[PDB]
Amino acid sequence: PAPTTAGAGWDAGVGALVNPSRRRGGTLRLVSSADVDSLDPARTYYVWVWLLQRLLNRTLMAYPTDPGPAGLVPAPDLAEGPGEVSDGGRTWTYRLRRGLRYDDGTPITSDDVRHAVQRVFAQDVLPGGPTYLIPLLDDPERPYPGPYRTDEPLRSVLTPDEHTIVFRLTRPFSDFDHLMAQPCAAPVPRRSDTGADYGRDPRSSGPYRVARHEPDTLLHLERNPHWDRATDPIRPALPDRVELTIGLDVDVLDARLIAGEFDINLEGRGLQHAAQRRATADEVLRSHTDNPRTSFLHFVAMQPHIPPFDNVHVRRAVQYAADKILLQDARGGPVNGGDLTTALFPPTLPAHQDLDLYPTGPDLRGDLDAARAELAAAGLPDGFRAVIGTQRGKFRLVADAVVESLARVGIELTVKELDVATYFSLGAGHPETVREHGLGLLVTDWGADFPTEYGFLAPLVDGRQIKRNGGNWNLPELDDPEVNALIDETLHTTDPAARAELWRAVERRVMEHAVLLPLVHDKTLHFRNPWVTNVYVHPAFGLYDIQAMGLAE
Repeated sequence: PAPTTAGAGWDAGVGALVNPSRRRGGTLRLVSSADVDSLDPARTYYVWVWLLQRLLNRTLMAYPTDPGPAGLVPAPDLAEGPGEVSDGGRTWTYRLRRGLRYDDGTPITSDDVRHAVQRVFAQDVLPGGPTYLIPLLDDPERPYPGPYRTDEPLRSVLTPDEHTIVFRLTRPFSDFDHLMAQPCAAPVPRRSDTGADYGRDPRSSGPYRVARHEPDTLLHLERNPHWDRATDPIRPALPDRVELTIGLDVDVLDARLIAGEFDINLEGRGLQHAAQRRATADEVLRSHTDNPRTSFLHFVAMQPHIPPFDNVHVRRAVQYAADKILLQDARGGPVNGGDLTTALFPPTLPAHQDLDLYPTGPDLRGDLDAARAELAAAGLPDGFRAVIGTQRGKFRLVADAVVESLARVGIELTVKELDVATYFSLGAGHPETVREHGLGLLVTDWGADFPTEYGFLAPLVDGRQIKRNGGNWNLPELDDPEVNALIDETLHTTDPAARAELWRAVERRVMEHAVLLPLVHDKTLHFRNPWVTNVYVHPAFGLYDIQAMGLAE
């Protein structure tokens, strides 16, 4: 077992590969506290299921098997090369590898990739996954109702032959290769598409296929006999079998993982408190632990639609009066509370910059003089009363720290807790709920659906991205024409350097608005058993790249 033999070392799997091997064979024993949300590649919105999909389904482009920065750049998978860009970022062409096959022996064609993309449009039948493709491909003058309501193909997607696909976008989109790397764009052959029931028997284009799924119990994967190693530049497919055990209590999971009963935690939410203190204190256990950034941001949003947060000076007062140390401690500090940040972008993104418009004093505990001056500017020199929205648990601890911070300048907050399960769909993520409860501040965390500045920041601040019916991530409902225009400019800017500078201007303007108070960039503790080969934190996921792993002889 792990506690008896020292491993590769603390953080050895962060930016580097642990225990490299090409040895095939064995059963990779994975564990999760939760069942998959879906086995339909189009209907999953769990990061760890996207990660699992790297074993089950290939895509035109895929994140490469690389612990370094190149891991963030989609690489050719089913396509022979990266997306060919024409029409100023509006037209994307891919050329498919020939003779590739699904697990049933049938051919993979460009029609199947179009079909997969078309499926996303059938939100009445296949809800649950990302929908970035819809506005990029839909004609507002001639809406596409999905592939079940019409057999006429999407007019923005051409398949001139069985090995060519052309996407004609409604607007320039610099990040299209990223969209083609998502499981909702993995080919689905229409012949096998059972619609709402697809997850019960999905086709596989990857090295593994579903052998058995028992809800809340297990998921077993076996080799796909028709997957061709010589045609796949991404996947080493080392284990003969992958067995996921599902439904364990989180502390039960950690204990059994550390004991060696499971190889790796697939769900990847990190070690819980008890195992955190155990692993970080023991020299042998430390050697089996990685402490990566997850690329998630923990922040507080302020809503101009809820007075007095319409006033920029109220919002700046809150930023200045934030006790960043106390807030980090609420998040797991002093030693496990992520990485303090005064801006939004994670350091993985090119546009990451030094930006601290509202410094909190020499000890980072708040500039109360500056906060009081801002309150005076708002016509509220003695403070005011407001409500902060949050979840039960860790979010509540953060909310309490906001209450404590702001009370120092006469901002008297009470806390409104919202249901955990629907927090993003019907809680903080629903504009009507925010108004109903008068939630001037909201505690949340956020991770991009793809590792780019657009993926990270646009859902948070782009006026066109306000979701009025729920699932909203632009909590302040910022709709600044200048921010929107800058975002549009990045999307057609070919030069990565010029694009980064534009994104820096976006972030600066957002911070000028003071609608988002950055707290920390989240970190996590992953435990790796020493007999697992090729363990590394994938930079696009903040989780180990399960598909790369094998077992030692």
